[PDB]
Amino acid sequence: GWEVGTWYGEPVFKTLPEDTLVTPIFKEFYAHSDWKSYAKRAHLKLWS
Amino acid sequence: MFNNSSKILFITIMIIGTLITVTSNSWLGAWMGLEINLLSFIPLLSDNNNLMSTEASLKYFLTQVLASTVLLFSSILLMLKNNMNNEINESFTSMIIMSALLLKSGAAPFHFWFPNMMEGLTWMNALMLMTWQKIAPLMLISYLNIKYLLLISVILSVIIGAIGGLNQTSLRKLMAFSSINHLGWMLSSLMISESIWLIYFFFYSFLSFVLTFMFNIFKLFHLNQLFSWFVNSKILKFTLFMNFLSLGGLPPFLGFLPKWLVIQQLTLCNQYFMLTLMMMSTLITLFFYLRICYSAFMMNYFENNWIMKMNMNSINYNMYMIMTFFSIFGLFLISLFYFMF
Amino acid sequence: SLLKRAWNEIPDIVGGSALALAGIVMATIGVANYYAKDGDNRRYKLGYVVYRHDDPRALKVRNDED
Amino acid sequence: MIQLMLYSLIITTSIIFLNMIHPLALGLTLLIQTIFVCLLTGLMTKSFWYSYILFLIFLGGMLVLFIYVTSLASNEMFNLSMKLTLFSSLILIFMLILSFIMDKTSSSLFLMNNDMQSIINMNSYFMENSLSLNKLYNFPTNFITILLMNYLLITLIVIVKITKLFKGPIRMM
Amino acid sequence: SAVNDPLELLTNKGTHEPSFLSPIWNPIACGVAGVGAAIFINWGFRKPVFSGIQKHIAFGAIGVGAGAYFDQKRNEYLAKRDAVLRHYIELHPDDFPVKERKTYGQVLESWVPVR
Amino acid sequence: SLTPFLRLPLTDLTGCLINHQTYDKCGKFEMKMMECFEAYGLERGKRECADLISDFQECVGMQKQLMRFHAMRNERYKQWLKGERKGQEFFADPPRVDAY
Amino acid sequence: QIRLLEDEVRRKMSERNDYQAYYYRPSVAKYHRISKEAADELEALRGD
Amino acid sequence: LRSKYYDHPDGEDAFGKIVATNKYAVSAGVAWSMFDVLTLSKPQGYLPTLGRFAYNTGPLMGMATAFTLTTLVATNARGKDDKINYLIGGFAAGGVFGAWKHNHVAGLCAGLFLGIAGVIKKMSIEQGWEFFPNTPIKQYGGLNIAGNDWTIMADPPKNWTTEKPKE
Amino acid sequence: VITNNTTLPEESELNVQELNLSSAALRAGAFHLGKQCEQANNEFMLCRQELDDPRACLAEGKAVTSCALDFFRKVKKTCHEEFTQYATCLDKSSGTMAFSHCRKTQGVFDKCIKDNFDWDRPSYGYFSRAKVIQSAREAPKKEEKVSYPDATPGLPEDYPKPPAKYGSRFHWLE
Amino acid sequence: MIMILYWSLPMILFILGLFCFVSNRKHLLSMLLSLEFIVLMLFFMLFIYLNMLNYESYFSMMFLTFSVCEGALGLSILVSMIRTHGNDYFQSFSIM
Repeated sequence: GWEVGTWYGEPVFKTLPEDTLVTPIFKEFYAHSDWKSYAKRAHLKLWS
Repeated sequence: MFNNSSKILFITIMIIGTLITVTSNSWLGAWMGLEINLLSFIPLLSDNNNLMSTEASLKYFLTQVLASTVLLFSSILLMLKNNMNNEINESFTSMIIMSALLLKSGAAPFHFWFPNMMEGLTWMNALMLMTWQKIAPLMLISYLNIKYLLLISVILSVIIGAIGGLNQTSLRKLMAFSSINHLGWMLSSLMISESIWLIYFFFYSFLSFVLTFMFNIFKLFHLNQLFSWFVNSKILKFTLFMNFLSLGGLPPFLGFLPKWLVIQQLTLCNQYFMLTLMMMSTLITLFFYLRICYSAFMMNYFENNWIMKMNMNSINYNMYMIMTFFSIFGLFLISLFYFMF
Repeated sequence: SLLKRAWNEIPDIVGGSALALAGIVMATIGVANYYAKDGDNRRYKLGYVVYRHDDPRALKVRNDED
Repeated sequence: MIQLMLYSLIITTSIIFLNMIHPLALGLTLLIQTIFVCLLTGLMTKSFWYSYILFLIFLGGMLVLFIYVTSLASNEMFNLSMKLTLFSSLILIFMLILSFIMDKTSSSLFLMNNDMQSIINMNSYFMENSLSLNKLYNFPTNFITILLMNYLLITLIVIVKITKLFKGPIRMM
Repeated sequence: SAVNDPLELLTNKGTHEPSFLSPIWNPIACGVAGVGAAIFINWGFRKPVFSGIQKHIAFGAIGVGAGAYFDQKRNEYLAKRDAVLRHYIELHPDDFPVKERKTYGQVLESWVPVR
Repeated sequence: SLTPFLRLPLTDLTGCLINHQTYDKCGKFEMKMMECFEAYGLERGKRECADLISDFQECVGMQKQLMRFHAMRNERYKQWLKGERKGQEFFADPPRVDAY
Repeated sequence: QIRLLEDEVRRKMSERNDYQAYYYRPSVAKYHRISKEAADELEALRGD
Repeated sequence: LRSKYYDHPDGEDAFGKIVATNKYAVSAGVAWSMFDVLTLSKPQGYLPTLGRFAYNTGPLMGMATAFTLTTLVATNARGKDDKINYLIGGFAAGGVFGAWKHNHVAGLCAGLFLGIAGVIKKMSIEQGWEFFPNTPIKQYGGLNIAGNDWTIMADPPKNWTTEKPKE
Repeated sequence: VITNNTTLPEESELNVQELNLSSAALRAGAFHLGKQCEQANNEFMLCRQELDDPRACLAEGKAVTSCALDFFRKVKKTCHEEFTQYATCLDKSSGTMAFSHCRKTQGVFDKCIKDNFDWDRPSYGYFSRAKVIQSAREAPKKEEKVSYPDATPGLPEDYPKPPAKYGSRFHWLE
Repeated sequence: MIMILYWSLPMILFILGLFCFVSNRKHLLSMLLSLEFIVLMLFFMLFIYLNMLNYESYFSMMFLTFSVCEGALGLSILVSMIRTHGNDYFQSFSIM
């Protein structure tokens, strides 16, 4: 029953107005990406 | 507040510590107040003239440290899942907070430390522990709304608090088991309201405030000492001990009015079965109170005869006699009180 | 007297407290001077601050030279 | 990545810590862990300011308890536990193996590092710890700091009264 | 009247006359309590019970003053309490609907034949 | 948030201890919700704040989104371990570093 | 009649907590919008 | 695994009832057993410690099962689900108590303690009242709970209006 | 959080000529660049603050990048040599790209740009000030107040409080 | 679950702290050793929660101040222990 942008049809924000864009989480922004790309931005401070 | 200017401070900082807890609008703020309260009591409690007193300063510290530690553990966990100081529907994470608070106050299942630390306290110390230290813990439990966990503590509190007390002869240890029972009544009164609890607590502290002075003024620590205790007028000694009956909640005296209002509200809320176990178990509590009255109600005794005289402090006795008078005739003043309606 | 005893026994706490007392004084001058200049409204702002011409703050823009 | 290996070590050192008996064995175990927890906390934060503070605070407590350990529990014994060394080493390598074959985008903590923040976040371009520590000294939360001050000073009166310095030194008579 | 209107039931009319002991029982009760309390103190100290009447008058006077003050506040609390109930009734006329008063003619309940 | 019974002036001391009102993505979300608590009171508020509480919790706790994320990752791995994916095309193209 | 009504009324208040008499817990949001004020005050000061 | 005792009529779903009662038999047994092995008996060794768990819990399971079987057996045999059934049930568990305690009298008398206990429980089920009901009246303040506030900090302006909204 | 019904602009629209110019090159022209694209910048940055929807400021953003690219075409046309020396110096003089080191070469550029376009380097603190503009978007955010007609009512002070009927009504009216 | 992937490890560590605080070791100091072990873990969780807030980590200082005082007070009581019993062994205390 997966619906894109919701948890099985349950909107993740009920009160928000219509077409109210919300910046997703960092992890969710990288949900379809390798660990390499993720680490290339999150660990720039620490340098690996 | 008995010896030095320093003792004056620790008493006040105890008041501030308790107030911070019960005026705090979040768990974290509440927890801080407990830490303030912790170190305000220990120096008051520790005296090196007694090998026993330092042991008392220990058992309390280890218990309270663990309680606050586990209390903070759950509070962080509670708002890790809800993100609010309040839980919409009570669950296990709220139970854990309740368990710590009960241990913080020595309710039945976790009361063991409480009598076992009463051997090495002065009477004035026991009063601070018995009455004031139970304010902050019990007052936070009013926020949590678990029934069965709270209900279980009541049933065990009245039972363990009574049966344990039959076997003691040390008055300090006896009062501890007596206090555990009255604690049971509070928690029962706490699942129904607070205004009853606020009323009931004030009366409970009042009676304990009285009985502590009588032992404190005449430095009695064992049952035998009661029989050996010398008083000019056996009528006077007979009347002083009539406070125990009020502590037993007999209706002719003031000490029943608190018990009475807790039944007129528990019954109103249909908690009939609880009252049966509680009120029935209070009889056993009423029993060993009478064992103390053996030294007063009979009123001609075989007593040691190297004393003809009573040496007593005035101001304590002066305030004690006033408090005792209401403890016997305080019933007709229920008309005045307007906090139950 | 007192002054002499300390000045002979622990001169550092006297000299140190002398400069400590200096701190409170010239802290009281600077703090009062700060609100004598309305220094809450600072001519250089951290971040990119943009106001609308009608906003109340737009009136209070501190007008300086450099 | 090292976050998972930090997870393994903190777990490993905790297992052994449950089994220490000698007070100094406890202390060495604790000191090692205070390093890791300090390291781990700064990973999930905008700065390591608190790791520095925490590390500094605990090291003060580390020295003092050695002074009392060396006065109270001086004469005690160690026992190498071949069960323990194998068990920790067994799980440790086992845990380290998982961290190599873990979907370690999933294991990373969602807390927003400084770089994890957006580029638009104007408040992230100031000094490393300006805003976070700010309202520790602004109305109304400043009074909490003030409340600590009395609490700390009042504590300072508690220790001397509990301690009763004048009645002698401390020995394990 | 045949109607059962809860708001009518709460609302006062001034018909009731408070008993004679009502406006004086709390003062007089506290006054006697204060004196009696002072009587213990002398007895506790084995002093003549009526010695030092100064303390009796103070405790008696303090008792009356406290009694009158708290009695004054009591009526405000009772007056406010009913005011709350009357206001709450008005806000929810549906939850406290007017009911008709049955009489025994239109009911048939049981009886207990002792035999 | 809890309601002290006492509410003496001391509560002013510790009231503002932990909040979301200082430069937070959920500052506006909480103000609405908690406002509604003030309007309806605590106990009744828990029954009228269904949306506001859920939104605020899904803004801070973020469980609702993190628990979407794993469904995507797990369902990506499940497909591959079933052979439905391939090694060469396991992941999508990564985002640009200068983004988000 | 009055103590069987007054008792009944109290039950309705407790059933829904919809009155500020006894069965209502004042939930104050005052402090948070004090914090919001303080944040706004400090927003202006930022800069040098 | 989660069966409730009264989910069905009295003479029904035996396997459902036994699980429900044995649930409370085990829980109470372990709860008391934890105190017994630490505070009172204090056995030594990992094996004997189980004996205390078995000793305090085992027969306490036998009691619950006995009550269900006897109560269930009586319900069908007599042809009616009445109070005497639970009274008949109680004496069974009492009998097991004596066998547990090796005492003829202890089992007999404890059956009566248990016998009247069951009777009252049936009374509750048949009349329609509860032992620990949810409180119908829960008081969270005095009369002036919304009035008595002592805080000093000025509450900044409001952001919600009780008035009907304007548009 | 993004769902189908959420409207994102199509890819072609987001495409636009970009700077792709390194940091040191950007910092070189910062002071002269700022004086020119301030109108676009403030218009863009103003909406982004009041309105926090990236797709809403899409139109303004294209203006900002166009102005930046417009400026460098001029620099490419005239002072190409000078600008490269200033940028090279600014890049290779310190790890921070501080202006305090390269004052000399900076002067060379500033004289080139003021002889070819009569522009002036703004004062050091020119861009750190608050910049008040005339909003062309002309849609400053509105203001509203939530309404709860169903709020838990309380007893109003105007309510009259007569004596209670039969007093306390406790047991024996006490 | 979220709580298992992110908050399990600190909690499991916390309970192991408590099980140290209750195990039978001769010296009282063994309690103090395990005391600040638990505090170290409490800090770790509290620091998880405070960072879910963007800028609220300042409260870490508040927690640390109370951490040392309970340790400092815990150490003072031990000193008072010595100068009445002569030693800090648990088995030396009256069992009541």
